Order: sequence, then C-alpha cells, then structure tokens
Amino acid sequence: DPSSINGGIVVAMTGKDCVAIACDLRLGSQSLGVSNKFEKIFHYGHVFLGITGLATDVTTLNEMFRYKTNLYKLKEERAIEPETFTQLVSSSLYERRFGPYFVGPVVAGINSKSGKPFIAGFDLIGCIDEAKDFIVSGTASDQLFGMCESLYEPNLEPEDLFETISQALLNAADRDALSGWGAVVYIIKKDEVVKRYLKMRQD
Amino acid sequence: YSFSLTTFSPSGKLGQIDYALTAVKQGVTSLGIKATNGVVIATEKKSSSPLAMSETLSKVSLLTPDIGAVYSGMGPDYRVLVDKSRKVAHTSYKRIYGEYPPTKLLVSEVAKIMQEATQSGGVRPFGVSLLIAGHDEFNGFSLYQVDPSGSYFPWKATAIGKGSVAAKTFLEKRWNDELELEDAIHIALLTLKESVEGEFNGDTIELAIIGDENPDLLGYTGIPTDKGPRFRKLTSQEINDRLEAL
Amino acid sequence: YDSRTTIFSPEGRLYQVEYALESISHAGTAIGIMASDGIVLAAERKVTSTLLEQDTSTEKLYKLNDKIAVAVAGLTADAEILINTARIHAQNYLKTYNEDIPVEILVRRLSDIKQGYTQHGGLRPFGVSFIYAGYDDRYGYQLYTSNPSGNYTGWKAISVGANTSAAQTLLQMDYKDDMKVDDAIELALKTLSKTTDLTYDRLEFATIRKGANDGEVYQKIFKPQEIKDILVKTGIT
Amino acid sequence: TTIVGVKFNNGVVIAADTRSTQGPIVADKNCAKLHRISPKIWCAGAGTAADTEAVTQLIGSNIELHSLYTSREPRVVSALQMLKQHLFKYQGHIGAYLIVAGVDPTGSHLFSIHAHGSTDVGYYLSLGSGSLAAMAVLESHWKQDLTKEEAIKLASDAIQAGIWNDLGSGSNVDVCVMEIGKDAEYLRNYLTPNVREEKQKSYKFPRGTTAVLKESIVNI
Amino acid sequence: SIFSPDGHIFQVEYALEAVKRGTCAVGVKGKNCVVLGCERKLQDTRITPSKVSKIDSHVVLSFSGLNADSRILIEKARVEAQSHRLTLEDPVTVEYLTRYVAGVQQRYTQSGGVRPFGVSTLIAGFDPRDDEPKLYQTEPSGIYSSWSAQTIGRNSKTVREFLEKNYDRKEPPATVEECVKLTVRSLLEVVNIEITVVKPDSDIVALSSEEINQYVTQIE
Amino acid sequence: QFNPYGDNGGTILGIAGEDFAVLAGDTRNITDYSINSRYEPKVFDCGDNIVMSANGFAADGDALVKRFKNSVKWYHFDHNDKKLSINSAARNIQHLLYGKRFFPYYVHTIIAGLDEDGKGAVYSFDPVGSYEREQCRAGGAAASLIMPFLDNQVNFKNQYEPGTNGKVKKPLKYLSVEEVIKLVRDSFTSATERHIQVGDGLEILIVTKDGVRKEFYELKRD
Amino acid sequence: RATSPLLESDSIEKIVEIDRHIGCAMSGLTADARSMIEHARTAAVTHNLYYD
Amino acid sequence: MDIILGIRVQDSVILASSKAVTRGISVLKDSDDKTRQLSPHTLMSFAGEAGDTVQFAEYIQANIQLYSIREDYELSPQAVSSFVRQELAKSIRSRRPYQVNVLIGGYDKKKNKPELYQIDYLGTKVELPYGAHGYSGFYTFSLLDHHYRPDMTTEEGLDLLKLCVQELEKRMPMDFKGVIVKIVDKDGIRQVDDF
Amino acid sequence: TTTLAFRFQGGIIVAVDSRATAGNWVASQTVKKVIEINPFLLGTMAGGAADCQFWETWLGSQCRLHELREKERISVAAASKILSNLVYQYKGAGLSMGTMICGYTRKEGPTIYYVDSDGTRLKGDIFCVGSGQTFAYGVLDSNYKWDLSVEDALYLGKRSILAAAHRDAYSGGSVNLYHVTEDGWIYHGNHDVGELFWKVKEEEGSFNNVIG
Ligand SMILES: CC(C)C[C@@H](C=O)NC(=O)[C@H](CC(C)C)NC(=O)[C@H](CC(C)C)NC(=O)OCc1ccccc1
Ligand SMILES: [Mg+2]
Ligand SMILES: [Mg+2]
Ligand SMILES: [Mg+2]
Ligand SMILES: [Mg+2]
Ligand SMILES: [Mg+2]
Ligand SMILES: [Mg+2]
Repeated sequence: DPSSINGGIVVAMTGKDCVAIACDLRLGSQSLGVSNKFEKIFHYGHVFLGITGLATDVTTLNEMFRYKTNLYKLKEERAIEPETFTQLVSSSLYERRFGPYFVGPVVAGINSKSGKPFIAGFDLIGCIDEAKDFIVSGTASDQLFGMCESLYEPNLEPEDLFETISQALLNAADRDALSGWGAVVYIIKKDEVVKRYLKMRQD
Repeated sequence: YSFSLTTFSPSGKLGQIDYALTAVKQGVTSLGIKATNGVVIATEKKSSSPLAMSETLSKVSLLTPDIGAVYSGMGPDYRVLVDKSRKVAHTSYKRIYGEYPPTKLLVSEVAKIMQEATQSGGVRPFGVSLLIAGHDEFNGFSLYQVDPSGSYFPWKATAIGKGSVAAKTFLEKRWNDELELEDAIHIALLTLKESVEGEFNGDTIELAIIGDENPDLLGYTGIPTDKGPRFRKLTSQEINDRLEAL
Repeated sequence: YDSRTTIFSPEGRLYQVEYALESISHAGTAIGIMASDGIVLAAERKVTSTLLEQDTSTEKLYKLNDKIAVAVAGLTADAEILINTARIHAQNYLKTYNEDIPVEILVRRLSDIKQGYTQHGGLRPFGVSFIYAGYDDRYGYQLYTSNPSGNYTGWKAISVGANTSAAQTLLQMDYKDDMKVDDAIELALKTLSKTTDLTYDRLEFATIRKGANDGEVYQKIFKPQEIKDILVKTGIT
Repeated sequence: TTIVGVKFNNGVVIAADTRSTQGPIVADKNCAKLHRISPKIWCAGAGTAADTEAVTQLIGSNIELHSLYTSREPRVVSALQMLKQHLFKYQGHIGAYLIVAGVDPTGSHLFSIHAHGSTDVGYYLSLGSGSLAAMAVLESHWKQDLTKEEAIKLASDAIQAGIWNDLGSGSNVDVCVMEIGKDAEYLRNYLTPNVREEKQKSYKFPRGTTAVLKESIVNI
Repeated sequence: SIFSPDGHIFQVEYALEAVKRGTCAVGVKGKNCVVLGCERKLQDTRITPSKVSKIDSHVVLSFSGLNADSRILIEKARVEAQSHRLTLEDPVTVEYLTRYVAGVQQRYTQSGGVRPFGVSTLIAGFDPRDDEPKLYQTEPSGIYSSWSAQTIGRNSKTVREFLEKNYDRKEPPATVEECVKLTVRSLLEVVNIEITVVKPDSDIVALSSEEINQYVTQIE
Repeated sequence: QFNPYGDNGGTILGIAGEDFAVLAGDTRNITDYSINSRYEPKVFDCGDNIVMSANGFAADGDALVKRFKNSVKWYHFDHNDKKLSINSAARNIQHLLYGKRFFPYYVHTIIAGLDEDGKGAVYSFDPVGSYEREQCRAGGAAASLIMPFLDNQVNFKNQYEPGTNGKVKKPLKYLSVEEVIKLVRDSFTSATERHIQVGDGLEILIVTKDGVRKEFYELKRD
Repeated sequence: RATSPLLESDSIEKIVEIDRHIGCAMSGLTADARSMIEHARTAAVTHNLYYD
Repeated sequence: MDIILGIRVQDSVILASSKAVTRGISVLKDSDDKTRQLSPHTLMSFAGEAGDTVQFAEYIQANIQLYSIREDYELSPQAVSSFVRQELAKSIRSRRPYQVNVLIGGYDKKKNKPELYQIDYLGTKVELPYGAHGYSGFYTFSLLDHHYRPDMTTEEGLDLLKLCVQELEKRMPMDFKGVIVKIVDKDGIRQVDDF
Repeated sequence: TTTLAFRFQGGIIVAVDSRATAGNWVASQTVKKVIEINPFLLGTMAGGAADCQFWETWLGSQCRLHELREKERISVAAASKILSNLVYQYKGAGLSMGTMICGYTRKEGPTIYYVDSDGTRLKGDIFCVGSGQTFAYGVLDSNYKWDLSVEDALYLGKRSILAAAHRDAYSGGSVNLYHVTEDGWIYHGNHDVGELFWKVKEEEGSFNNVIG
C-alpha cells in the first residue's frame, strides 16, 4: 500500500503551556534507505503540521497548505490558529475523498489567544482525532501508541516533555524497519520554539 | 446581451451605477450605529397597504449568528442578495474552516457579488445599498456600507436612503466613542423619528442589534464552549417600550 | 458605438479604455517613490466624513504578498477583483518554483488580464490604475504602474489619480537619483500636500525597506497614528 | 461503535459509545459521536468516520440555509430526504450509517439511514458493530410511553451492552435528549465507567536521558 | 458594418490607424547583421519593458502601435518557437516565424468578438546555420513581406524616404557600425533611442545609452 | 458477459484473369452447429464493376458492404458519376476498416474488378485494413484448405518442367474464364467435403468490361 | 506591385502550389488566402490518402 | 535496467548514465545519451518507461527554455527541480502517468554551489550528495557511504564514479554498455570523453 | 518478419522480407514492407500489418503537406518524429509497430531512425527489426564493415534477410533491396527466397545444416 512505501513516523504531545512534535528522518523505497534528512514537520506561522505516508504527498500537502495559509493571512490580516488550520486540513483531505492523498497528518500548536496547547490527527480522508494528550502516525504507529500510553503523563514541563516524546519516538522507531535513521523534536511554547536533532541508531 | 450594460461615458462616469445609487437615494431611510459594546441597525417599515402584514416581511436580516444587514433601495434586489450572502458564508467559509466568516470578509464577498453585476454581460447593477453589522473574535464589532458599485466603507455611524442627509447630520452631533449599545439604540430611534412620516411605533420600525452572546437563543445546552448568537432583532413590544419612555 | 469595448474607433482609438482612464483621473491621488534602500506608497483618500472609521480598513493600499504591495486609483471594487487574482498568481508561482514571484512577472500578468478585456469579450475594462511597490533579488526595489489599457511601465517615482500632472511636476523637481527612503517619504507627503483639493484621516501609507535587523525586506502598512506622527515631524502639522 | 435511538412520551433520546478504532487499535478513547444537524436535530454515526462527519456537516449547512430561506425551524424529515438522496446518488460509496433524532414543529422523530440510501423509522433503533448487543437490551426492556428518565436509562444501558460486549465499542456513554418544547440537552460523558487505574510508577525520565546531536531556536 | 462598399475591412483599416499613432520603429540589413532601432522621462528603464524582444536565441521582434497588444504576439511567438524546436528538432527560420505571427494577426481579423492587433512588427535575425540577414514586416491585416530596410509607425513615411535614398542594395552597409549608424541616422530625421544588433548564430546585443550617444553626437 | 462478435462460417474465393475477375462465395450461413440459411448471398455487386465480399461475422460484413456502397453513392455525387477505380475502392475500404481499428469489423474482405488498363484485379483485406492486390485469394472458413490448392493450380507453385532436374519452373500463365470457373467449382466441392461450414450453394460473380454476371451452383447440403 | 524600392519583391508570393497538379493565383486582401490555401492543400492530400 | 547516477562534489555535480538500449533479447544501441540540457547550468538525466522518458524530458526542456527567453534569466536548480517534481506529482494522478525517474544536476550561479536532485515518477524529490535510480542504488549508495567525502574535487568525484561503474559491471546482471559522464559546474555542462 | 537498415561508406542499405502471418498460417509471401515516402525517404514495416501500412502512408501525407507548406522536403529527423509523436498519442491503445525511417538530406546526411509503438525513437547506424531480427543481426554484425563496397553491402543486407527467412518461422517470401545515397533511394529488386536460397548455398557453400 502507498502509505508504507517510503516509511516514517510523526508524534505530537501536549504539556503544561507547551506542545511538542517529533518525526524521524528516513525516506526509503521499500527496503532501500535513500534519504537521511527527510523531515516530515512543517510550520505556517505558529502552527505546526507533521505528515507521514507517501513522500510525494507529504511534499504536495505542505505546498498546498503554505499556499492556503498565506492567502488566509493576507485576507484575514492575522495568522491561522491551530483549531482553524485543523478544519482546513480536514476539508482539504476530504475534497479528495475518492482519490486521496496517502498521508497521516498531525497538527500541533498553541492558540495565540487562549494560550491553550492544541494537537490533532487525521486519517487519509480527513477524519479528525480530537484527542489532546498525544497523537501518533506512520509505519510504527502501533509502537508509538504503546510508548505513549506508557510514558505519557499530563502537564509535563517542556524539559520533561522533551524527554518523554524523545523516548517514545526513539524506542518506537527501533522496532520498525521503515522508520528511524535520525529524528527532530520541536518544543513549542508561547515565546520560544526549540528544534533538536536526536542521536539514534542508524540501522 | 453578452456585453456589459454598464459602460463608461466620456466623462468617465458609469451611468448604470449612478442610476443604481439614485434608486438607493430614493429608498426608505435606514441607518447603523456602532457602540463600544454593540452595533445597532434600523429602518422604517412602510407598509404599501394597510391590508398588508408587514411582519411577514423582514428588512433586517440575519446573515450569520453574529452578522446582520439592512438596506435602502430596491427590496427584491436586497432579498436576493440576502439569499446569496447566507450561502456564500457557508460555501466559501464555514464548510472550509468550520467557522462563520468575520464581518469584513463577508462584507467583501457581498461586495464581489455586486461588483460582478456592474461588469458581467446582460445585467443591471443591484439597486440597493446595504448596511452590515457584525462581530467577530479578532476584530470585535464593525459596521459597513456596501454600494451598487461594490464599494464598501467602514462607519462609526451612518444613514442611507431618503432622509440620510439630515440623519447623517443628526448622527454627527450625537455620536461619540463611548456610547453603550443602549445609547446607540436610543439615538437610532430619535434619528429614525425625523425620517418617519406617518405612524411611528414598534410596528413600523424594524430594529436589530449585534451585542452580547445569547445562550438562550442557541437552542441546546451541553457544549459550554458553544457561543450564543450575538445578533438579535427587537420585538414590536421591546421597541414600543423604549418609545414611550423615549 | 463607443459603448462597445472591443472595437476600434475610426482613428484607431479604443474609447472605453480612454473613458476608463478619464474615470481614474478623478480618483484619490496615489504616489510611489523609489529610494536606494526602499520604496514609498501613499494614497489620499477620496471619501471623507468624520463618521468614517479611519482605522481598521486600508482601502487603497494592499499587500499582494510579503514582498509586493499595490496602491489603487479607481473603482475600489474593481481593484479587489484583480488584487485577488494577483495574490493567487503569486502563490501559484511560489508553489511551482518554491521561490517568491519576481515583481515584473506578477505585474505583467495583471497587465495581460487588463489587456484581454480590451481585445475580446465585450465586457467593460476595469476602472483601476495600480502603482506596484515590490522587492526581488533579481532587480531589487521596483516601482510599476498599470492602467486599463493593459500597459505597464517602470518608474523611479510616479503618481496616478487626480491632479497627476501637478504631482509629476513636483516629483520631477525634487527627485535625486539616489535618495534615502526617509526623504522619499517626506517628498511624498509634500507632493500630496501641494495637490490636495491634508490630514492623517485622509491618508494611507506604506513602505518596503531593508529591515536593518537584518538583511531582510519589510512591508509596513502604517497605522493612522503613525501617519499623524510622521505628518508633524515633516512639518505639515 | 454502538449508537442507539429511543423515543419517549415527549421526545427522543440518542446515545453513543466513545471509542474510535484504527483497525484493532483505539485511536481516540474519548471520541464524540453525537453530532448536531441543527439545534434540535442530532445524529450518531457508524461506518466510515470521515463520511459520517462530512455528510453530517453538508446537510447541517444546507438545513441551516433552508431554515433561513423558509423562515422555518428545520424538520427531521428534511435531513432525512437530503441525506438519503445524497447517499443514494453515491451508490453506497459514502459509507455513512446514521441514527438521526430530533424534535421540530411537527413533533418528535427517530430514523436510521444506511450507506446505500435506505431509511427506517421506529421507537427504538441501533447501529454500528455493537448494535446486536445493544438491540438485545432494547428488545428486553423497551416499553411504550417511556418517561425521559426511563428512555435515558434504557439507551444508556444499550450503549453499555456494546461497550462491554463489542470489541468495536468502549469507554464512555454520551447522550442527547431532545424533548418537545425544550432546548436539546446534550450530555457529554453522561457515563464514564472506564477510567484507567493509576499506573504502578511514573515514567518521567531524568533530564538529559536523551542524546542530542544539535539544537537551535526556531523563529515564528 | 464589416466591409465598406469599395471593399475595405473597417476594423482592419482602423487597426492601421493605431499603428500610425505608435512610436517609430525601423530595421536595416547590413552585410552580416541586422540592426533594429526604436524611439521613446522620470521612469526607471532598466526594468521597464524594451521595444525589442528575443523570440528565440537568434530572432527578434519589434513593433509599432498599441503596446499592450504586442505582448500577446510576442508570447505566442516564443511558445511556437519552442514548439518548433520540440517537434522539428530545429529552430524556426525567420520567415517561418513571420508567417506564424502574421497568421495570428490575420485570424484576429476574422473571429467574432475579437479586435485586430493594433500593431505592425519587424521580425529579424538569422536562420539556423545561415548568415544571410533576414528582415520581415507584418501588418494588422496579416500581410507580411521581406525588406532590405523598413520603418513602421509615426513618421515612417519620412524615415522610409530617407532609407530609399541612403540605403543601396548593391552595397549594403559593410559593417555592424555602418549599419547601426544608418539606423541611428534614419531615426534622427523624426526623433532617447534604442538599438539592438543581431549577428549570425545568436549574437544579439542591445547597445547601452552610452554607445548610442557616441553615435548620435557624431552624426550631429 | 455480452460478446459482441459471432462467426457465420462461409468461404469466399477471388481469382483475377487477364481481362476479367471472379468473386465466389458459398451461400450457406451458420451459427455453431445449425444452418441459419442455405441461401443467403454474401458476394455483392457494388457498382462500377466492383464486386465485394466481407466474410466472417455476417453482421459486420453486411454493415461494411452497406457503408462501402454508400461510399460509392457519394463518390458519384461528388464527382459527376466518375467511375470509382478498383485501387481507389481498395484504399477507401482500408479507411472504413481502420476507422474501427479499436473495435474492428470481424471479417475478411475481398474485392474484385478491372484496373485502369482493363486487367482483372483482386484485393484482399485483413480485419483492420491491411491490404494488397493479388492474383488469387481464398477467405473465410475453408481458406486454409483452398489457398494452398490455388497456389499450386493458379500460380503453378512447386511444379517444375520435367526433364530439367527441377531447375526450370512451370512458367506463369493467364487462365481463361472457363479454366478459372473449373478451379472455383472444384475448390468449393473440395471445401464442402472437408469443412462442415461449407455447403448448399456456390454463387460466382464474373466481372468483365461489359459488366457483372452471376452463376449459381448447388453444393452438397449436409 | 512592390510598394517601395526597399521591398524585396522576391518575397511577394501571390502564386502558390496546392498539389503537383494544381497551382493557384490570388488577388485581393491576400492575407485571407491563408486559410484557403491551407484548406486546399489539405483537401488535395487528404483526397489522395483516402482514395489513392 | 538503466543506470542513472549522480555525485555532487565541492565545485560541481557529475552525472553518469548507461549507454545501452535493450528490447527483449536485443541490445539495440550502445551509445545512447540519456540526458537533456534544460538550461546552461542545469542538466537532467532520465530512466523509466519506453517513450515516456524522452517525451517527459523534452517537454520540461521546452518549458524551461521558454522561461529563459521570456525572462532573460536562468531559473535556479532549486526552481527547475520543483517544476519537474510538480509536473510528476500531477502526472502520477493523471489519466496517463509518465513512468520516469530523473536526476537533476545544476550549478546555482547565485549561491555558487552544485546541487543534485533525485526525483522519481511519483513526484518524490530529495536533494543528495549522491543519488541513483533503479537497481544501481543497491550497490552505489553503500559504496559512496564509504568512499564519498564532502571536500572533493571534480577529479575525485570522477574517481568515485569509476568505482561505482566498476562495481556495477561486476555485480549487475545486465550489460548496460558503459556510461556517458557529464560535468555540470560554474562554466556550464560538458561531457568527459575520456571515461 | 525481418527488416534491416544500415549505414556504411556508400550510404544506406535497406532490406526486408515479405511474409505476413496469422498464427501459424502463412497469409501471404508478397507483402511490400517498404514505403517510398518521397525520393529521399523510406519507411519499413514490422509488427501489425494494418498499423504499419496505415500510419506510414499517413506519415507520407504529413511529409508532403510539410513540403507544400515550407517549400522543402522534410528532414529524416522530423519525419521520424511525426510518426513517433503520433504513436505516443496512442500509447496503451494496443498499436503494434516496429519501424525504421531512412533517408538523406544535406543537413543530416544518410540517416536512420528506429521508431516503435512504445514511443521509442532512436538514431543509429544499424537496426534489425521483426520476429527474425536476431537472425539478421548475427549475420549482418559478423560481416559488417564501414568500408564495404556498395555491392558487398547490398549483398550482406540480402544475405542477412535470407538468414532470417531460413530460421525464423515467421519470416520469408522474398527479399526487397534498396540503396540510399545523397541522391535518394534506388531499388535493387525483389529476390524470391525459393530460388535465392539454393543459389546462395551453391555460390557460397553455406547452409550446411540443410540436405541438398
Ligand atoms: C508489415 C507486416 C506484414 C509485418 C508482419 C510481421 O511483422 N506482420 C504480420 O505478419 C502480422 C503478424 C505479426 C503481428 C505477429 N499479421 C497481421 O498483422 C495480419 C495481416 C495479414 C494476415 C494480411 N492481421 C492480423 O494478424 O489480425 C488482425 C485482427 C484484428 C482484430 C480482430 C481480428 C484480427
Ligand atoms: Mg499506521
Ligand atoms: Mg527503525
Ligand atoms: Mg537497517
Ligand atoms: Mg481512381
Ligand atoms: Mg460441408
Ligand atoms: Mg450435416
């Protein structure tokens, strides 16, 4: 199936006045690993989007959303919020109901007005996972579910959230042949965003 | 008729738009007043027969839960714009974002609709001007006029139609940037009272406000994050109440 | 016959285009001035009442993207149509090439749309003239205009709308081939002051300049009070 | 999924479980399956989750326009015709399966609707993977002329049957009560009989546990 | 309405009236080159569109008349030039490209709801693997022809008379410098001047104001 | 699952002489093991001294002959009754067939007539339009039986002059109309004996400068 | 009918081949001959493709 | 199947593409050049479905040249590769997809850097120090993972390709009839005759 | 079918067989597999008879039209590209064509393009195409030489189609021979395999696999 040709994973988690989102770096073609630097996480203003699945669609969706959000900012005269972007992603996906993009997007961000952390996931045709502890996606989503349900607890400080989402991603990835090969982690607060590249197994 | 019927004349003016405005200037007065905690829009309900029931018609229309409109000029042009405006709010905004459009963008869509009638082949421009009152989370309360040309301007207060010159004048004197909705309602009434020839009660006046959220108009409980609509039209009773203790 | 928009007059003239230009010469004046390190756009507002909500609008200047703005003269609603196609064109180019659109390329496309209406289809032309202010890494700071003829030219300084010849004369007078963006502002305000048929409530103002913090390009749509404070410091108070 | 509908003497009650599943995995353990078509018309869905949500929104939007246009309260039968005609046109390919309930100027109504466009009407209904367990309860305990409190209890017992017996279902009970003459009463997590017990330990890592190659600030 | 009683086509003849109002354009063939000259404030001219356009690496087009009309022709010509490379695996001959451009013009004089192009053009350059300079002119009607030297637009009748008595087909200007000079001379009869030199195998160069000023002053 | 094609059997035979051509067909029409008709002609005079047979799926064959005859009608309308020459008929039939290249007439077409020098002509087509002019051709059900026989008897293939150590071919010779008819009759009686789809009747169309004539011969009815 | 000595009369093309057996001469507003010539050539070549 | 390799070194990008063209049990040609120049500093090599490869590459070339003429400016390697990617992403979901994988070597005259893009028929794009399409990546990626350095001269890049091609001639099952090597740098595009 | 074209010192030799088949049935042995598009340009046909005859004849039309329009013969490159562009439009429809387009212009010199229904278009000095192509190759390749005399080249081409006719079940009939030079093509006759084979077996002392 198309959603397991290139491989890769995304996970997002909420913490106290923070959210985090993470992904691996792999792009392969079946068993052949090809790119060691294929990030799966993008941002439009202060809203983050991670995307797993077919790499060509990952790239396409990014461009589509940069396009849509840029127009939004121009017309609305303010940058899009995570809640609103979430609906936009959903309807964009559903528009292709019968010829869908083979993706599993994930949204993370902090609403500029409430200061409230927000995450969501989607199936390939736009169904929204409204859950607000963690969201997982990709070829190691089973592993991720297991890691998150285990390691997660609510209202982690950013420094602690960083360890949690890191260990969830790293350990899930090492049990998946199609994921891994590097990772990036974003810790997102109101006034600061920190990106980090994790050290992991290279097999 | 596959050619524009609005064209430029040697003075550079566009006749059909001007004549559209003339129709507007001929219409019954209507007005809008923006307060610090709300906006009011108002018009007179001239019944073209006493056997007619004016309640069955509505010159003030809800567009979204937070946005309403009133008009001067040709009523049927207005009615049709109202239908189009409600639909475009769903088709170009709510179905994409799951949110109602903010006022200025909805005003902008209606402006497009009107601009198009002044350029497309085989059609006359709309013969109305709208006043549109709204609220949205990031801009607060606003008030716009759209003209037959598709031009729109934001107002603190204004009047349109027949008695608009005197009404704009009255409004210039009484308006300040600290009116509360109740002041704005009161002033709107006093203003409409000049324009009104004939009867003047809660039955010949239409009046709506964009103000606080009304949870009691939601129709359901249980989603606490769910905001009531800010738009409310005043009853005949409510309008008479204010009129006696004017 | 001059009602018909895509037919030549016997002198090989296009009447509707010419009349559209007449309409524009009665619109609120807009100036654009290019400095060595920035561009200035200014528009005097056609409509004035005291009850007009002057803040929260800006209805003569428009961002087309992060790097390009326009100043309008003519039917504001006509403008909005073309402004919207432009913003879309700029986004398509970004989507295709993953680069920002070169200013001239965006300009040429809108000019082509205007041109189209003059050669086929029987619809009236748009009653707008545009002054485009933009930056790109190929040509740096740029200034263009376009009018309902579908023609476009590049400028070091220019005006459209009412009293254009009066404005052009002043600009021809006090334009140095390499000024500074703060002077071009002053010049702009003076020139609008010498042709007004002048307060902040009647002005819209924007700039595109090197952010100085650093190496990047910035678009500022001046707020009303900002316009006030810049109206006094240049002695128009 | 387990959804049910139960009419009572003065209205109708709708209820759903709160588990959504990617295969044998639970994606959302506290999902919301009770959707609003209009203030007093609510629906619960099974089948393809995106189709169920999308079609809900489409009709809700149209019902709203219809209502504004006609200056009338939306009628359940209108949601019914619009939905079934849309689903039929798509020949089953929109995998929406819904129980739609409501009150309007003509009274109180209860309908089911399947992906191919067929509709049923009754006093009590169930859909989704847990519908056989729920229907076993309904068939055992329904009686004509339920009070509101009895129809809530019955519908809530039926969802429970699916929560406990259907692997496709689980977690919490949500109900909406649509009574004639009143505001619809949406009860989110009316029941929460499945709270996770406290874990044996916290798995918070000591800070610095995770190896980093490089670090940098991102600018919004 | 379309034809006058003596058989002229109105709109077409009116199109010629547009060209007359246009700025002067001229081209002249040397022995091993072709020069193009055009006429023209407070405007930026390093970004402003020039009056001479590369169509392909070895062919140029200039024009006189309704400026904005010329872009459609330039664009259509550039596309066709690539189509020709793509399908015949050889670039256009100057004559081919002229047919194409004139054919487009003719078409706009015989379609409904469409105005003829108010431009005449000069099309010049070298055929691939050939060093005989080529020069053609097209009209709004779609007529086209080859010229040793030609002028279009306002005062072209003056300029043409100049070239008839200063250009000698027996001895065409033997150098690029002579050729440019004769072009500059021809313009000073009715004239800020553009000059573009085209030599064989894609040597296309537009002279800066400087080198042009070196020419005009000496002439004077 | 609808199958749009059928097989109606039948066999056809064209031979060109020096100043004549012959097109023969059997008159039997079949479906599987049944006989639909013992006499349903399938060789047609199309005018202009052109005779034609489209053999195989009889519904496609009829359609093709119909379209061609119509093509003649219009040729005459367009060119003041100009004779459609046989080579011109052939090229045209190529186009009719290739027009349906992606849903072909399931037939084997033969036409016979005279060329512009008054010599006998036969043209043979595949179901999608490939054609050549030939001296003889069998088509249809028993073609694989009759063609090698014609190779041998019409073109003297594999015959040498005796006493020449198989070094001198039996030289090519034009056959008379008498000798051609003999061969046609024998071909068909032979086809009838060995092929269940051939029988009932033999119709021969003979073209000369003076026009088209027809002969009919019974074949065995089993 | 060169309208000027500067016209290279060699490029005045008022007689064209339609096919090997057919040529034509034009007079009038000659730009209109474009279609006709094209159509003629296609008619001649198409007739040969279809009818040999 | 077709070998298509790319190595990006310090001052240039180098493309290597097999010369064989094979149908059934016949090598039809042993001198086939599997590239089109899109602009003076941008080269694209190609592998994939018969017909699709040339039809696609020339379509891109025509479009790129058109832009060159219209703007009198040469698009960056980054801009060209994005246009190619998009065209392939539209392709894959069109009624008839090009089955073409490509490498794009370009020298960015503004950034003064070599860039190398690998894009397959789905519209998957990635920039890489070295890339390959087909079965060849199964040998070359690990080889270059071992031998490739970032500081390398053009000559070293060439040696690196001699190593790759030597290995493919050793272990690949098909006779791909050697390669043509082309160097893209600040001065443009040239072919290494002595390879 | 077997078809071959090759360039050599004296220009181009073109050689084809003349067999057409349907399954294992020999439908004809007299099929003309070369089309004379104009006096400087030849096309060869392999694959579907109809597909080839129809489209190469049509290509001829496009070539003539080009000549009427541009007042010059079309080039070999452009003619082969017309055919290639056309078949590519049909890609997937089920066309079946293996063709060579062969000729001379002053610009290109003697020129050969292979063009098939896949959309493959190749310039080259040697091609053999058809079910018998490998048999032609084995003979042609073994004795090919750029400096063959014109006579030796004509013979080698003939001998190569003969080798294919003998071994390939689906090839045979006769050999059709062409020579192409800067003055265009010249026909070198039709050679029935029935007598050719024995003549060559004797003259040459080859075909020792056969009972004589
Ligand atoms: C130019 C050709 C004659 C070359 C020659 C071999 O390459 N081709 C052939 O001989 C091919 C067979 C080959 C494709 C295996 N044969 C053909 O193309 C023949 C035409 C002759 C029998 C007159 N047509 C054919 O095979 O059947 C076409 C068809 C189409 C649709 C329905 C039923 C039958
Ligand atoms: Mg998964
Ligand atoms: Mg792994
Ligand atoms: Mg591994
Ligand atoms: Mg004939
Ligand atoms: Mg029998
Ligand atoms: Mg029997």
